[PDB]
Amino acid sequence: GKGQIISNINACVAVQEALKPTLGPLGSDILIVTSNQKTTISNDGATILKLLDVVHPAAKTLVDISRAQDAEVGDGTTSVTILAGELMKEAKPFLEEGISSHLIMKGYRKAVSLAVEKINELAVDITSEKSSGRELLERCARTAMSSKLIHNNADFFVKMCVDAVLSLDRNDLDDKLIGIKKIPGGAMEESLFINGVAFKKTFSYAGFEQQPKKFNNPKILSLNVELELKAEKDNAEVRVEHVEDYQAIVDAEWQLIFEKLRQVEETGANIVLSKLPIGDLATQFFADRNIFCAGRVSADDMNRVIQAVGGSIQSTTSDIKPEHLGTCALFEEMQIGSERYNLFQGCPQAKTCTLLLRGGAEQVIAEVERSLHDAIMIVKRALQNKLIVAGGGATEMEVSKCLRDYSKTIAGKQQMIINAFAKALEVIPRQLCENAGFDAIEILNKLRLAHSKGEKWYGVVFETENIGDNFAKFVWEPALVKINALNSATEATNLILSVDETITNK
Amino acid sequence: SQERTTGRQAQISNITAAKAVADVIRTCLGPKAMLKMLLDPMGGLVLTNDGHAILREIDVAHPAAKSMLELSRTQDEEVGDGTTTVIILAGEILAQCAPYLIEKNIHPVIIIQALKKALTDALEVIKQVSKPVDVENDAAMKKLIQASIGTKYVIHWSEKMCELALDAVKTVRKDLGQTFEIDIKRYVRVEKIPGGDVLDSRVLKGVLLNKDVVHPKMSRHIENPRVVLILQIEEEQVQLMCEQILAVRPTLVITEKGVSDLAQHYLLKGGCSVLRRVKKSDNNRIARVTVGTNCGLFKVEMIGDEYFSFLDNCKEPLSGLQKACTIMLRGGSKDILNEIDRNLQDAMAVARNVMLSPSLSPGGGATEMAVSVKLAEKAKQLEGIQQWPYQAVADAMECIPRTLIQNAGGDPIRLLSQLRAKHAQGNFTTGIDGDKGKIVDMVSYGIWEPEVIKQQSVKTAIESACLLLRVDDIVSGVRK
Amino acid sequence: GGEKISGDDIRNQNVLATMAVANVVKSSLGPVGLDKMLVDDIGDFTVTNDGATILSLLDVQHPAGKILVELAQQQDREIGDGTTSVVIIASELLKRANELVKNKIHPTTIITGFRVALREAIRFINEVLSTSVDTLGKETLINIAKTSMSSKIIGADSDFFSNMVVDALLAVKTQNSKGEIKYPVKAVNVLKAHGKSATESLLVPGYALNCTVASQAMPKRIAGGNVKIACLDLNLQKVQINIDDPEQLEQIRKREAGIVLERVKKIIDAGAQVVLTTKGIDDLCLKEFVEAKIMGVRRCKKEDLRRIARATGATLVSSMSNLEGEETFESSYLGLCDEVVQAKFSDDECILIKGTSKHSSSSIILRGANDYSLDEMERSLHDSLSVVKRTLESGNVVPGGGCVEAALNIYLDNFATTVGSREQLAIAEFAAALLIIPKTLAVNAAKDSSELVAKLRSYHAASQMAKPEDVKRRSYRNYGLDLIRGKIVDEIHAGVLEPTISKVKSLKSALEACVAILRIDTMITVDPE
Amino acid sequence: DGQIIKSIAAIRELHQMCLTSMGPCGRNKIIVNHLGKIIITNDAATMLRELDIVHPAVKVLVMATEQQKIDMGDGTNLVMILAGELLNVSEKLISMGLSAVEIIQGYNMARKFTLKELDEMVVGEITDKNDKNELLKMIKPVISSKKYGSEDILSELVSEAVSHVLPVAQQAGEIPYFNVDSIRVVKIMGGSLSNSTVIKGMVFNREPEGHVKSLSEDKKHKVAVFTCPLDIANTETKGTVLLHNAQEMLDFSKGEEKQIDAMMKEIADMGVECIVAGAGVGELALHYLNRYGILVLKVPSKFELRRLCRVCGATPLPRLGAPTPEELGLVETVKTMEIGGDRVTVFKQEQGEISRTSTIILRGATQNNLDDIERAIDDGVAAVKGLMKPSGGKLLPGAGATEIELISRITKYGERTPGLLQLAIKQFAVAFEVVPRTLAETAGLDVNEVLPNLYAAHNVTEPGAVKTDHLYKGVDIDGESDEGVKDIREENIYDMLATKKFAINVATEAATTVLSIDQIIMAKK
Repeated sequence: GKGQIISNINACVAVQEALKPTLGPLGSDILIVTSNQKTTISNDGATILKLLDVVHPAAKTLVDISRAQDAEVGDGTTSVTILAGELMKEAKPFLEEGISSHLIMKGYRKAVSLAVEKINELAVDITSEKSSGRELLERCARTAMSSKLIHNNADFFVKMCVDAVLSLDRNDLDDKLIGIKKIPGGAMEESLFINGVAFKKTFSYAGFEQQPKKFNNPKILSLNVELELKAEKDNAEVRVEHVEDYQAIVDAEWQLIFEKLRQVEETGANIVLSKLPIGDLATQFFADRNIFCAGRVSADDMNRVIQAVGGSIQSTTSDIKPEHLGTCALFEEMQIGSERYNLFQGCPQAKTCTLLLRGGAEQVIAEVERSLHDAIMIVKRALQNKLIVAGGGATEMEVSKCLRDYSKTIAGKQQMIINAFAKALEVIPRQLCENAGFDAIEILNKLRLAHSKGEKWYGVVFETENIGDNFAKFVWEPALVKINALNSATEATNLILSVDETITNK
Repeated sequence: SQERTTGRQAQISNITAAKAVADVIRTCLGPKAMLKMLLDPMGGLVLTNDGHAILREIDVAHPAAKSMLELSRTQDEEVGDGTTTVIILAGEILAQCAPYLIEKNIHPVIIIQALKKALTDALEVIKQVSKPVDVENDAAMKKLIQASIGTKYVIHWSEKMCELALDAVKTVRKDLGQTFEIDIKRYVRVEKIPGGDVLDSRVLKGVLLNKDVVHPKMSRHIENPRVVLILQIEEEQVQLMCEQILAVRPTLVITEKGVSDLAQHYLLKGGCSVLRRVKKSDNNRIARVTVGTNCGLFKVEMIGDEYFSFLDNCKEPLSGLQKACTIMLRGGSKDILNEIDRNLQDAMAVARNVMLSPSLSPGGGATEMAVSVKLAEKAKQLEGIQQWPYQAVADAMECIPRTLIQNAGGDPIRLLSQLRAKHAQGNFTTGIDGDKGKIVDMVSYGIWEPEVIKQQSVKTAIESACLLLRVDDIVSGVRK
Repeated sequence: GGEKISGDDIRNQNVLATMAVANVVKSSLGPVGLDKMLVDDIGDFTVTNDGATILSLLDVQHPAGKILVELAQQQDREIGDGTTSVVIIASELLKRANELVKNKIHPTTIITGFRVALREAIRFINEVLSTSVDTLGKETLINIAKTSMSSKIIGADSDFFSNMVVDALLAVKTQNSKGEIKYPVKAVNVLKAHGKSATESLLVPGYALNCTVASQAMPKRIAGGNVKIACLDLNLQKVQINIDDPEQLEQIRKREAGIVLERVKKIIDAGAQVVLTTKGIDDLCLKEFVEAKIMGVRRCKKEDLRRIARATGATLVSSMSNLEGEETFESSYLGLCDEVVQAKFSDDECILIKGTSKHSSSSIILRGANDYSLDEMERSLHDSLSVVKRTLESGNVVPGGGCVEAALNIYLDNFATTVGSREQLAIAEFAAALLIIPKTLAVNAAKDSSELVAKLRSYHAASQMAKPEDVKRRSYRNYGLDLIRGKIVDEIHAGVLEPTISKVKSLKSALEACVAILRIDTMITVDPE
Repeated sequence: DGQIIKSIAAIRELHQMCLTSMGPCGRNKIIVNHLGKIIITNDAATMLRELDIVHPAVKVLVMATEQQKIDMGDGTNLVMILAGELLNVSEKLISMGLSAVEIIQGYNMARKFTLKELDEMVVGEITDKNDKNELLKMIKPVISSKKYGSEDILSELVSEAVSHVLPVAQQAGEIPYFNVDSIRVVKIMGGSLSNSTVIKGMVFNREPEGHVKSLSEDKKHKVAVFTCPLDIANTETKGTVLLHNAQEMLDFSKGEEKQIDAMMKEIADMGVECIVAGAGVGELALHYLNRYGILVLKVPSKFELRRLCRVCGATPLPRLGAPTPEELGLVETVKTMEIGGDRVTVFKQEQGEISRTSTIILRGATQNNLDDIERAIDDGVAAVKGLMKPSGGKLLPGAGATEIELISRITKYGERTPGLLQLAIKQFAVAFEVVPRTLAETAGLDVNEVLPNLYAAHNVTEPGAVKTDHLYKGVDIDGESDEGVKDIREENIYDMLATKKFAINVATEAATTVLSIDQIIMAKK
């Protein structure tokens, strides 16, 4: 009934206050302990909402939108839940008024429809600013380092990740091809540029020191065939009263595995790769011929051999031809924390560059993978369509006062809802000032007079504890961030007000 | 403690409070009405058709139904006449407000506005169907008492029973010369002594003193019994009272206690009959009439249980005011005497309302059908927001005769369809027959009631529904 | 005897529980509201719209809400009405005060922001204040009476009472406080009877005592002018003692009953025309009253005779006595009245005292359907006469029906920008909170709320929008409500006005009472041992 | 006793919830089953399918809505709403004791008169049923049967897909072919609602694990449907290996490897770049296809393959061999593309050859909102079935204004037929006022003022003239609804003749079914 709607709104109020430290670089971490004993600690409002566990069924609306905002932006997306949470909180007295929830939903429908028209007008083409191919993405990467826990170690990736994304082909962009491997332990400044496949460490028995770890120009060969003696052989009936014929059972496969390893070596491949684990019989054979072999190629490792390396997989040893073999300029195996990493280098045909993330904290190393992945999504949609808006949360304030201008054109009962949507939009910078310790009323009075005069883009930077322009500070944001944010948050608000009752069985 | 109801739960709980009771009293209407049985906390039972004691003994868990008993007491104190055909109207309203209340989301005050307008048009209908009759004829009131006594076999004794009360009716009256025939019949007390016959009751115009004289064989005649408003102690003190009254030379004696032997010497020398102690309330009866004078005759009678004394003024004035008297009721048996008291005691209010409004409204379900048609006629003329609620009020008066049809167990649709023509168009005397369950003339068959019966009921019934529409929240379980 | 609760729960659990109770009583606001049923657990209940009666019998387990209940006690002393309407203003004051304290600003800046706003709020009301003057006839006193008749079910019958209450208060008119018009409380006697209708009530410019004569044979009317009247408390009622001769104890009671018999005989020696006795009188002592043309009255209430000595000016005496030891009745205890006329209303006689000396008084005899009706009509006219009392005491009156709350919008909006700093946000919330009162009226009116609220803002904005010194009309001032057609109607044509005391010294006292709840930090509860 | 208490109290429990399930103002509800799966939909008929119901009388009315999905299924939630109002009118008769036989005869005599009045409500039959201009009047109000968030996008995609998903022919009579599967529902989270469009190709969710090289320019792909998995002929039972000499042991592995090589080479000889496989693919096949670069298809059981029967037009062949062109389909381009942010298999045909089927890509952020869009897609097929199956669907006043005029017609039918049922018909004649009562409750309007204004606007027929205004009159859903009664034809709000014809016919017997129950006999478990 009517009380069920208010109960669904009040259930999301505790989530809105909990997400205040999330959005913004000046926020704080939140500890989420899951059933895997791994505690999730992040300063970004996306990864937190991904693994966040809820209770009340109405909280699934914030869970469903959390998966949609991840595939669009990936960082600073808490404002989607902040807007949807505040509109429901502000509409609590409005539900008791004469305005039905439909006119409120129709008010948000007209509010987001008039907001897209404003965003299109506020969109500024960066090519008219005489920005070269470097300063365009470089200034966009520096401002993308916000919302992340560690700002100091993020400065080490500024001049690197830009060259790492540019290393990927700009005509065809793929997230799995640019995929980054995580290395536990080590300083954040210890990273490297890798052009090829990486392995966890290796699986070996007895002495591992008899195999050379560095080759000059090996031929990369990846195979899915397993090497083992009498593994999958089905039960058979063998009647032998003799000696050699009974001994030939094991000797047949021992001679066959010797022919398999010989035909593969005749192709000239110094690097042998297998999918399923293999025995130790090939050790002595590989140690004398100075040929390195590693098995258990993962799923992400196969995708890198396909595109970057450009090899082939042939199970039959007699069918392996040099056309199925790859190559490379240099093969270097680096060891970190008593763990060797097989790394392919010198691959001009490789269209991607793999990064090695070394960090001591388990909670940070999980965020850094998604931290660089967010910048990949930023450089993706921005390179195709170039649009720049001021970041830091001041983009909505330019629209906030502008929404009051459309309310003068309404002149009706729905104007109270439009004025509420414009007032409830100002909670985002107030929560950003709350994490910074700034006064709520003092800054908000300055935020209103900010866009009242100069209009355009005025950012009110929070780093210098003063008022200013984020555009002059080179603080940028992709324009598509707030486009998908306001469009998706409108459907989230329309779903909550449309449910008058919740039915639960069992 | 809370016990608070808000939203739709507040209206549903209050409507169903008196709704279940309204179906229980459907057997209390008409001369064919059943007899309800009650259960007290002591395990006993009381079998009667009077709804006053029915709602008092029955304990309803909802406090909303408790007002209906208080609303019933108001109609019993003001009228209290023929509750079989009257008091049932208290529960015929809320039951008909159920179909549209929450479903149309109409606020109760909007219904209150339609309730105030329904009372305005209802007052004009009550006096429209009423017709005047001779107010001085006592034969018209004889057949009126016989209509409400049809629940028993007393019709055979109705000749003496009707004249028993009607002799006291014309005896009192006269509280005013002009403006309205106000009276008070509470001064006349009906004593019920089991045994004997009803014909032993002596009633006439005057003041009946129920007591005995000095000796049963004393002279039974007094010329002008003028009324005036251990052994050693009784003979000296009482003599200082009765004999002291003789200074103005009355021939009638009134004392608080009996007469001793010494007082008999000086009391009997006056040449008349001496009357010993008189009942306490009998002094208040003669105090209204009258040192009183102009007393025509005295008489004393003898019968085993108690004795009688007759005192006839025969001229009140020389204006004046009402006279008071006494009535003794002698029944055939013990269980018969107590049950018939309901019809005879209510006979005082039967003729009391005749003096108030000599005009006569049609009975036997004819009044409720007349109001139901007039309310249905003014509904289409008014229209507005009152269209729906004011039309349901017309259906509320239509379900009252449906309850009378329930005693027969037939189809009310067949009867009510014919009553919308022969009654509304034909005449106001058309109604439903109680005995045969058919449509006959009410005046020709003998079913009629004074205007005060319908006037003081429907007007009170409409005003009684105000408390039902004003309910919002209920708070209990604290203190008072 | 218990634990303690601190943190944001005190700013929430105590406030939200108060809001839950406050939202209940909002259904009785305005004439379009409904009345609550109060059950006495004894089988009878009382349905009333009075806020002081409902909140008193309502069980409240939160001490924070008990302070708001005590507001009706102090409000009825200074004002005398508002429990059906005005008391609701103390509810929404905590509604918007909760959202402010849950983020940053400390309640001190919020309350001091209300203090500086309330200080100028009295002057803001004085700007829109319309004094009572230049009105034709009693239209002012009639409109104030009809406004007091609002929120009551008998408000439709007020076409009569409106003219009666005005003349009844002119009857009790006295002079006190060095030449000031005063209307003493309780001087108007309200009587109840079953019969007739509401419009059939009688206007009595004097005191009326409801009672009957001692003996039913006594004279029912005393003619003549300048009839004296007196009130007597005399009681007529029936150690080691060695009993030897019964005549000894008989002689004692003979002297006791003999002196009491003389106590009535000493009354006619002073020429008492009318005798009022607190206790009963035997029929023997009533003979002296008939020959002397005295009307005896027995079984009187102490509070009934106390109001007679105040209104008429007679001196109350306990029994027969004087400066000496002799028991007698002095003539100094006799009062004076214009005439004694016995009015019989529903078998109930009434003693009419006209031309009082000490204090001028009046009486109102109400005749109605039944008990629960008349029982509601008692509180209906109890708070109604106090509204006009403050009207003629102070000629300042303010418009009703949400006009004050709609006008203070721009007053507080421009004042919030003047002070600025951190108090601008608190002042804006205090203005938006007062707009909830007309929104509650629309809930019970079954109409659109914001449709009228947008009209309350637009039509009342033309006052400050256009320059008032340049006239130009466009502003009818009040507007503010209509309870039937759902349209914008001026209060002058509607005839609904209320004294300024209904706002000043009402919300001013309520705001100072509500800010004490925001001051509460922790809570300590000690259970009885 | 069962009808007075058990029947009325159990049905009115869910009847109050169905008041928000009908009209353009229809509201969604959250229903969690015993398994824990949350369900959000605005259709009460969809609710009753997944809802667990105990009392049998409500379960009987659930089957009435299931039959509506076979025929109409558009705005059929009135079956639960109208029956609830018919029981409310009957509840007054139950307390009076009126015979249930006269009640059954009341609906039977009214049903014969109702079906005759529906034939007088038809105006402007649309015989084209092809172009979007004529179908705009039919499709647009059907969009209002569901969420009103965007009425421009949903109405345009259905009107545009006509020439795409539906069979296109010059003149198609004799029940032209139509299928519920003619439109595939693809739910992909992310993207704006405006990004949804109609694609002539087909999209499947899977990631090729191989070396796949997409051929775009040249096109000309050969595809075939394979019943059995790709491998040498396998024994359905479990055999036993027989090993004796070294020839059987060494050539055991070489036997299965060389035969599948020649078996898969015959497929490559036909220039087959893609296949359709209902079963899995062995590991030996994918290893040899690395050299040829031939696709495999991991799609689930044939319920998905039924869509590919029209697309490719290939007959499933269990044996591999060299499939003849009869079993060889045609697809223009096969490439893995990113639509809503994920990489899936996408068949993109600029100008393709496809038989009587196509797909519609759905772009939205909320997956729960996509569930209601799937129900809205079924309304598009229901609109096609409503046009195709009967000789025509004509036009009917929409927005629930159909039965408003029918009340005045049926009220006269009771007066024109005097008798004992004259009062029974009038009670059932005004029982249709629940339709404007139901919609105005969710429209934010007060039925006290609005409902008599609807009767005052329609009157009897019109003032003196030759014309019909009442056919163009209906209740207004808009912020301007407080002004008065808005028209329909201006906004082209219409209904279908078969919508109210099949609904009232089923609701006639459904109302008498519950009233025919004397007592409900139950049992444990």
